[PDB]
Amino acid sequence: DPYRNVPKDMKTEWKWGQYSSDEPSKAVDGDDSSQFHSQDSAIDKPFIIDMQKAYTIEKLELLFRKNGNGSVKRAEIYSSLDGVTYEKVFSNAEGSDIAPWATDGEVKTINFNKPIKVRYFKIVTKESIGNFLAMREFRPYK
Ligand SMILES: [Ca+2]
Ligand SMILES: [Mg+2]
Repeated sequence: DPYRNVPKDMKTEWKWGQYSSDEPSKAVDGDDSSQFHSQDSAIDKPFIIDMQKAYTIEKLELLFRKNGNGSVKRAEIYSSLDGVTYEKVFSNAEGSDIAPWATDGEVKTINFNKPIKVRYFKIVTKESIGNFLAMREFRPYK
């Protein structure tokens, strides 16, 4: 299956509430239709995914809401082994050389130039429709 190398039983950490039933766990439930949707502005707030174990990750796929509140245009992504010290591994924030994402609901892929040993990912929304984060799926690949 195409997702054989996506870690199972990822856990999430979000401290600022959800909209309706769109809970943080729905960003990593393997269902492209279900989503996390923040209750309020997610700008500069960390959405953390704990893979439970360190893996050498080769790429990320992110899937956001299509054309509505929470569709992400720009974000920074950080990685950590210990959950304290994070290093930036991706940015399409203003000033970077990477274009903002279209709000088209299609998979956004980040292919790492070399695999990175990581346990935790932190996603920091920098620009999004309505300032929310609405993330249908986050998939790191071993
Ligand atoms: Ca989902
Ligand atoms: Mg690997």
